[PDB]
Amino acid sequence: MNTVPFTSAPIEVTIGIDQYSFNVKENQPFHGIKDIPIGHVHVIHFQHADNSSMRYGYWFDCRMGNFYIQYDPKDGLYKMMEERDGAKFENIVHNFKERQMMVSYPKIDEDDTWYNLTEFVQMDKIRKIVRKDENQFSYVDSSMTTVQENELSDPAHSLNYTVINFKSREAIRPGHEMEDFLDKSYYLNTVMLQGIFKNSSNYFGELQFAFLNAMFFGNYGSSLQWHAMIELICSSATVPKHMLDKLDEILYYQIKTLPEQYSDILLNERVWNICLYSSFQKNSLHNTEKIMENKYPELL
Amino acid sequence: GAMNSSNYAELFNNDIKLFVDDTNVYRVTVHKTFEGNVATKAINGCIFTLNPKTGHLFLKIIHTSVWAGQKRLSQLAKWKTAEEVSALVRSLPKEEQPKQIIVTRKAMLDPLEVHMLDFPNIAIRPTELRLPFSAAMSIDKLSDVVMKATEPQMVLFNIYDDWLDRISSYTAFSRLTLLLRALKTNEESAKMILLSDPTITIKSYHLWPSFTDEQWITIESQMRDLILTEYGRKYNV
Ligand SMILES: O=[N+]([O-])c1cc(Cl)ccc1NCCO
Repeated sequence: MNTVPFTSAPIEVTIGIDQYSFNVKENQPFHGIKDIPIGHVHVIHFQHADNSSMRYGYWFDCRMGNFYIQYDPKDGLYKMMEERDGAKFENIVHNFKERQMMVSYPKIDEDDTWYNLTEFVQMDKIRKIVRKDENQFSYVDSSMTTVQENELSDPAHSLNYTVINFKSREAIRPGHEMEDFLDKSYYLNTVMLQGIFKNSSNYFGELQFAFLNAMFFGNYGSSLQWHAMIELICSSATVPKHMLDKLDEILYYQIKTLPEQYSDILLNERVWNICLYSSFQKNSLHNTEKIMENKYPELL
Repeated sequence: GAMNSSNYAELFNNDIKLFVDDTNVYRVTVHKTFEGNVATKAINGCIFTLNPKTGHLFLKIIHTSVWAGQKRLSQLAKWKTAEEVSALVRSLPKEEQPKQIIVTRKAMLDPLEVHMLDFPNIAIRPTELRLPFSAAMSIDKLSDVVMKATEPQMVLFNIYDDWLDRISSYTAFSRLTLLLRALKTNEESAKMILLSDPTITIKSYHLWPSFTDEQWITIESQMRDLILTEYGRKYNV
């Protein structure tokens, strides 16, 4: 179990840690989060009380260094930083734990929710989508645009997701125009899986990261990317059986975790109805289709 | 975006463009089988690709052999149409290629967009006009060449005959659409109107009869009466 020490909490803020969240009042004596499960990536995120504009946060993996949060009154946000002096850090944390100034990561022991939402997500791949190589953690917020959005403006502050575009020369082989547009197996299996992602795990990892940024930051570009990657699989007639079985699980847990009230903006009606009811894979996502129909039958 | 009554004059400017109509690509007769089931027998079709400014018509005859052994023919027809249009652009010199292609049915947008990815600077557009290009097979000389074809074939026509020598392309297109709308609403009456007077003939190198300006006004007036008529006979008014 690891710990993320907060210098202090000078401004009132809702703090997120993975799928959990709690309120901290202005200048409350809050010094961070403890008992964070090792072995998973995590995201610690923020919405100021005074300006719900700009949700922002940090993706991190405690095995990659000692990280702490300190408010910056110039830039006006809670900033993640790395402490290289390991002894200084253990010493700082032990004081705050003895004085019980930390919230505990509240993992119920039956609860695999966070594992099931980050199974394929790896920090090294996150750092390639979010380019800022001087830090081992990755900053994301609501307003960051994706590389493909910038094509349709600051590249340093972009989300460099894999560009997917069904009406592109990459997606469509000369002479197989109809075949490749109505059955995207070539684009999924040869172009994306064999070509770009190398395997299904890296594909699912980006998909899972896209969902999480959409849900936690309301990042519209991430939501576009999540849906594109689902549709590409659902629109492929030929998909390994293990990827379909995993996709069904991945999505099930994403739909299970989505806030009931945010369904209207995070779920694309066309994609979901197509995937579940029209696509080649309409009969292959039993778990996902059952939770969608019982929880969001309006959308369908 | 789409093409409607508000940007109608764009058709007759000096940016090369083509209308594509796919309504006569896949044509069937429906009939009973000996067992009393129903089956279709395809007949030759055509792609109607028309430069509205010049009257140049690129009539791609679709021979029924292109359907042999194929499934979902209504869907293949759209893609076959897109393939042939794309091959036509590719066959034209760069300075003859269209800057826009307007499809008369929205189901053609994606098939043509995909076949034209190599031409990112060619705009593929729908239209809100109800154009009567389906009645192209009521033009006897076009119908004849489609039905006689024993293999795939492209035939070139000028659908305005020699009219541009005397009228503008706006006016030429408005005459064409009035004739086609009439032929679509009552083919027999429309054809009667056009050929009642045997002194006015169709030149061997033309599609429509050799009418004087005055005879065209009379003709045009009769076609309107016919269209208004059938509209009453249809709705009782
Ligand atoms: O070192 N630390 O671990 C650390 C934690 C907290 Cl909560 C505040 C400040 C620091 N370091 C200040 C930079 O020398």
